[PDB]
Amino acid sequence: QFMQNTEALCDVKGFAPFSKDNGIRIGSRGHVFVIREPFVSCSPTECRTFFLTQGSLLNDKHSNGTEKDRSPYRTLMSVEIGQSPNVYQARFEAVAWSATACHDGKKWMTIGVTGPDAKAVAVVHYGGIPTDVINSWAGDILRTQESSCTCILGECYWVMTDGPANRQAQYRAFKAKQGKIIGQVEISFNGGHIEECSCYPNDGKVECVCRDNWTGTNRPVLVISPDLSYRVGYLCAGLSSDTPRGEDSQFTGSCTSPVGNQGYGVKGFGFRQGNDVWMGRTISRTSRSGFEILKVRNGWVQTSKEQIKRQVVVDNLNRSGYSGSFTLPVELTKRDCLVPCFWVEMIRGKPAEKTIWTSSSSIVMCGVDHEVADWSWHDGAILPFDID
Amino acid sequence: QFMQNTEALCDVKGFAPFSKDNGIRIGSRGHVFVIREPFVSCSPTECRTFFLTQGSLLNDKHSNGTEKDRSPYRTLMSVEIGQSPNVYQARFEAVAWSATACHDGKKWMTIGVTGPDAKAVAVVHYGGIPTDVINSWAGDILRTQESSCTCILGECYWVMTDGPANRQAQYRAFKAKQGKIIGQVEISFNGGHIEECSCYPNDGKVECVCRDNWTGTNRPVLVISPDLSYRVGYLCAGLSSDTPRGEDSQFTGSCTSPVGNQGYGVKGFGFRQGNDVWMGRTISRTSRSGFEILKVRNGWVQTSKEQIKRQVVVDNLNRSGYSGSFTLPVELTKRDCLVPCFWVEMIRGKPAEKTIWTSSSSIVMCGVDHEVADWSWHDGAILPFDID
Amino acid sequence: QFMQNTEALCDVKGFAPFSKDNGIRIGSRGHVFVIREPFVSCSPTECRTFFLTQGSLLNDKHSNGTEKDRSPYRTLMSVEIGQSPNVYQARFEAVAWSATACHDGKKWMTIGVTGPDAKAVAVVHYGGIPTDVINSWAGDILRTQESSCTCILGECYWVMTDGPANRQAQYRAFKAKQGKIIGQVEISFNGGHIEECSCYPNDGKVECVCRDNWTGTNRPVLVISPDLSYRVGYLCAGLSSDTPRGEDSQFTGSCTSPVGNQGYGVKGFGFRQGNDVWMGRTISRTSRSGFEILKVRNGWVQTSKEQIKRQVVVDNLNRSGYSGSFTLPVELTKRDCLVPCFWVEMIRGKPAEKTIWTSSSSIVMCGVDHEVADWSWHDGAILPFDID
Amino acid sequence: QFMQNTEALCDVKGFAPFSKDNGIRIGSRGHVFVIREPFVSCSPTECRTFFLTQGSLLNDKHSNGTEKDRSPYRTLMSVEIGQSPNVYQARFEAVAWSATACHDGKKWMTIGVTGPDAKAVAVVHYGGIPTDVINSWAGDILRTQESSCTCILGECYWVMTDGPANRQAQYRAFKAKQGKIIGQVEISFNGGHIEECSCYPNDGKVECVCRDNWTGTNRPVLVISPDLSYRVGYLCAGLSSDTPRGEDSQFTGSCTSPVGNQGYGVKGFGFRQGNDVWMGRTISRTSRSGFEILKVRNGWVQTSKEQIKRQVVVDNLNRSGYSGSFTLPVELTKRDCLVPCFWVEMIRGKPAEKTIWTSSSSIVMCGVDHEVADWSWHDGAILPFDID
Ligand SMILES: [Ca+2]
Ligand SMILES: [Ca+2]
Ligand SMILES: [Ca+2]
Ligand SMILES: [Ca+2]
Ligand code: NI
Ligand code: NI
Ligand code: NI
Ligand code: NI
Repeated sequence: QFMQNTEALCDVKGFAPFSKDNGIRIGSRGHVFVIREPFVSCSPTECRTFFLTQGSLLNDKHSNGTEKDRSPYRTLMSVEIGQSPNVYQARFEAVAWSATACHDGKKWMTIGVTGPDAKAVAVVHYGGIPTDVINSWAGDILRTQESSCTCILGECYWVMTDGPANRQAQYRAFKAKQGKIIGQVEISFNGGHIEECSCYPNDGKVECVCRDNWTGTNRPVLVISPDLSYRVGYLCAGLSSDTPRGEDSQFTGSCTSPVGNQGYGVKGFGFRQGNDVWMGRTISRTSRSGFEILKVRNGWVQTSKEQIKRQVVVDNLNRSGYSGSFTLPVELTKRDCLVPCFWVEMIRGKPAEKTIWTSSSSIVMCGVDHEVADWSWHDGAILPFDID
Repeated sequence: QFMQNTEALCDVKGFAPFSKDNGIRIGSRGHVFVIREPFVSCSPTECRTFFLTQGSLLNDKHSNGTEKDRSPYRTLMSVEIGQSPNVYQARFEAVAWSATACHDGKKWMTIGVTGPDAKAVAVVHYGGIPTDVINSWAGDILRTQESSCTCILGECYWVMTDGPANRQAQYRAFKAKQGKIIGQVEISFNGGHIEECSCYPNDGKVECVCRDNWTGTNRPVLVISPDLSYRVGYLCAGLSSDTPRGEDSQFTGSCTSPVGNQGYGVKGFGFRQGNDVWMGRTISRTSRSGFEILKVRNGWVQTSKEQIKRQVVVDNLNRSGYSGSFTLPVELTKRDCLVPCFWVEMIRGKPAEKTIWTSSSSIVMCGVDHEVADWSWHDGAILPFDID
Repeated sequence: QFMQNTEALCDVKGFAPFSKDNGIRIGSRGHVFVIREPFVSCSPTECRTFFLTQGSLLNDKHSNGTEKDRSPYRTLMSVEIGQSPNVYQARFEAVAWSATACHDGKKWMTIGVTGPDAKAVAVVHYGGIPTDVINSWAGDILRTQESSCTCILGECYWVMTDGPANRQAQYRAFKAKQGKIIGQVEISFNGGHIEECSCYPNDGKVECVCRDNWTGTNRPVLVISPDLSYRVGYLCAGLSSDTPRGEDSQFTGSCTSPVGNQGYGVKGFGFRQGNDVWMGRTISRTSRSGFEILKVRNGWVQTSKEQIKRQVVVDNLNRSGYSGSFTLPVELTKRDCLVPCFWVEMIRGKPAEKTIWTSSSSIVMCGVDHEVADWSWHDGAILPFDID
Repeated sequence: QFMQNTEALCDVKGFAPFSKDNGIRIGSRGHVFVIREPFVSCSPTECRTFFLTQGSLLNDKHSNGTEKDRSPYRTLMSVEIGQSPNVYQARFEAVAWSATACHDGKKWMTIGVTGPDAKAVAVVHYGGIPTDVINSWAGDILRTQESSCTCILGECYWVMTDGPANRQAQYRAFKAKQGKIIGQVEISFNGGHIEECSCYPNDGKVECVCRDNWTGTNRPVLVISPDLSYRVGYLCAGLSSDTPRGEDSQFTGSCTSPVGNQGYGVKGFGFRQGNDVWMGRTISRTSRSGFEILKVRNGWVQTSKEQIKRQVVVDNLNRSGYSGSFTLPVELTKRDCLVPCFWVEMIRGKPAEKTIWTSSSSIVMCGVDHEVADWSWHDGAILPFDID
């Protein structure tokens, strides 16, 4: 049966550690893919970690990072949550240098974007075979979320961008049923920039907190209804959660406009909690180091600076990276609401560290009814490796 | 339940990337079989990649290519599509230096040919056990498709050759139900040569596009009805798709006779599209380099040179190899027609490259309702390897 | 359906070898986690071995034992009983430096304790996702059994400790249904110390034989009824089974008080047999070497020294370690009673041996209706290893 | 449902290659157990290869053959037929230095014998847990078939020996239902010797062809009825099939007595075919080299030398070893009879070859309705290995 996913998101007081894969530590000797962009998504029976590989293993010469990011070797694969991204437990999903995946209650849908920058092809897989495609509509690196898509009542939703990485681009949201695209909508967002959306279901809609790589240090927010009407703006909260960003003191929030006048960014996430918001961010304002999650009172609807909870997940002495959202389905939790979870990618290697390679491992946290103590579930690998 | 596979083949405007296994890159450090002849076939639940191994792994001394091609160590194994042919995910299928496999809706049927050249034995497996055999009828390397066989209404069909590789041989098509051979027919084809047929279901018949290793640079075409009546000829199109071949300018097609007066060949494929045809070929006319797929208007029925679509899958600077056909079953696609897919083997190693070994990896494409941009999903391995 | 587990424990005359994983021997070349605290628990279909890893493999530099025992890399994983704790067969369970696990007839429940010593968080997983949490209530290394928990009539029971390792601490027993905590009770035990309980179902109650790390060389015994009323004392038998302990000659048992005036201890177990008891212990009184199991007449209820059976499982020349209890469910044995089983951890490496690492392998024995000869199923690995 | 296995064995004209695992070749680089005594047995869904390991891998120092054959590290494990005995695909079965296994239609039964030579314990597992035991009854290396046991109508049968390896011993046949021993019988066989029986179902009885290690160069034959009445004698045929043996010219058969006055032997097999017999033997009379299978007219009932078929499976230039029998169940073949299959172990290493280790790989053949050409599916590994 299809997952309804029409329930409200649970209001949570903290996040409990779900999984830690230790992939880089293991890959010092084991056979582990060099990966990037490792997200989690769940079916009615299990949660899986998805990741992009280059067909190269840690401590092998092919892990040499002299390739294009968007190479023809790049594929999407998956394992059970908490398993390292190792060769012998991996499930193939799609050829892809950009991806999203989600389960509709019956089967996995996966979208893998590959091909040339001027004319990329996004292939939709459903149940482990190709079922449809979207070609680039604007001829400039068609790309998508790098996290879980969202399925509601048997229809799956995701967001894609086509255009410049550093100025105005174009943004579309898509809807599919059983791997067949059955609707889309252009997102009108002049002056704004959307990349790498982290989405989740809440009250029968798809809520997304994305990345502005143009001028914004605050995050875009996009809310999509099943008929593909939408609301688009910025996360109202008077604290910024992109990286790089300015000091909190110097920041005034906006519900409507990018604030901060800085380029670049990092994939991140936020969860609406009635009118409040949980927002993730790196502890460092300038680098992808540390990770904390903050609850801001009325932060979804006002430019509030009223922080009511804070939890540290990775200390500021250790590397973080992308982060993203997903939910636990009711068929697993038996709850009356959808439980919010997030993952944090912890990047290791070049250029910040003296290795020839770059990969990442992950920590995954889920929302609970209790406050949880600060700690640091950092990567733990000792670099350099033998191949270096 | 048995797969009907009685539907027409879908008419497609292009092919989307399905899978890429990166097996050779992975096998630089991981434990991956040295393989040859890697085809894909699908059941109602999944597609699998089949391959021939020697019981030797990449970067080990046993990968030393000093063996007979048709050795007693050669076996047929399989993995899920997109998985590298690695030891720890592999399913054993048959002892075999020539093979074919296909699913009838209920179980996998596999045919593995092994034994001496003068008296080979082809063992039919059904459901993972031996169920029947065919001994050599002409005493000269009994051999078969090296790609998916075809099942229609619970009966499975395949083509075998027994005789010379470079002049007139003998050709038979077989029919089995539940692993028991229940019919066969001699294919009368004087002046013609059939090897390594790539077959697929279309409108309740088995259509095959094969390899002429005697004098033809055009491909034989064989159409088999369930009562084992047949039509045999050559692919009518006024472009040749074997390798080696002549220039397109110098070529005039024939529906009935080999054209080009050249020996040797490569396994390839074609799909009928009403009266049109999709045909694969290496980009190089002389070597197994590059891969393109061409749609020719009326090319199934006339000696047409009217090319209406072209798609590049592997650039001419990279190695290709065998290629073959399969279809996606209706129980997976939910379509009203059978979706055409193909795989391309990309060979690496000796003698063309300075290694002691030879193996291959694969790219798999499936037909879609959209044109897809040219690109190159080439192998990507950096040779030589450590063992070299 | 839920496991009833309301039957009496079987009365057994000896123990038969169930499994031996040879994990350390295998890990000389294979890819095997460095582990600690490897317990067994069974579902209606299978028994599994659970273990704590650091994300490091044998013969790799990360196995270097310079880490905190309670590190952020420590996780709980599992394999089928008798499989080595290898990377490619492992199932992720929880982030954890202390753990317990058990099956309720429908799904696995796992408890993983992680976080800082002053404020640890115990996460309850049910069916492979987080469902609840218990934070430290006394701010001093919240910790639990390191063996199977016990499920009766769909409700699962376990014991935790929070407080000092060498003097009076606090002890609580918990009850959960479907991963939700629905009851708890403070265990009043002044002058006593409880760690690392080995529990099993017997006649509809949870019987536990634990470790006193404060002053006792005899083992605490805790009996929990489903309404969380309890009885707590010490194992009556006039033989002591902790390590370190004194000579049997110098020992007089007590049902109520710690005896022996020695600190430290080892996780161990005992099984009630009507009024008799099977008790495990190291053969050495001073070190974790050898393992024997003794049946004492009336030893559950009197300070008896009447030994009626003895079986040696690991000779005194070889290293042992922790040991723990579990039962075989009726849905597997088809018996009218619950069959008692135990595992013995065999520790290898530093500091007792000259290596940089420490890990363990296991032997598992189950109760049978026959006496079984003494032998030694010791670890068997030859140290040092290459990394040393 | 239980397998009936009450049908007659099929009369077959030859044997077709089923599987070849190439385990030693693979283990040059992959992670493969050093094994001995690799037999095959089948359930209603699949055939599996069972094998004894020492917890040591090929090309590792623990493969050093300085251990006792009957060591405490020795365990029984299994993989799908045709898979190498590799770590990451292996299923644990039992602690064992002697073993047998078979499926009753519902679950696997396994018997593993371990413990000391004077007092060994044979543990019966059913459905992956221990269910019963047999202790040594004669105090001298209790041991069993090292091949498939036989299940008929839900009851499983096997043969064990306890006593001297080179003179009169004692022999018992056992019967179990659902892992519980429910009957046994002493086999009266004065002047005869029974080891390592190869058994199969035929017409509702268990037929066994065994090894005489005392004075016989002909093989014992034991036929067991479900009520544990039995007939015991020697294989009547006027050709001998043990190794070592004398020349065929010098041999006269006997239905009742050992012939040949030679010690030692090898595990082998034979199949009754009405009144005829298929018998396996090494081609060499003095060493375990080559393997052939002979059909002798009236060879089950008379001292016939009328050879009517011969098939070579391993040439005389290559090493063979143990061989054993099993059948394919009707639920797999859909036949009206039980199909006979056999496996041949091919031993490599010390002392015959200059390595520190000894292991084996296998070829498996099944009976078919056609004659099959001679060939040699020998091991293929190139010795010595790196560790040597
Ligand atoms: Ca930004
Ligand atoms: Ca040709
Ligand atoms: Ca103590
Ligand atoms: Ca003999
Ligand atoms: Ni799972
Ligand atoms: Ni699948
Ligand atoms: Ni199992
Ligand atoms: Ni199978």
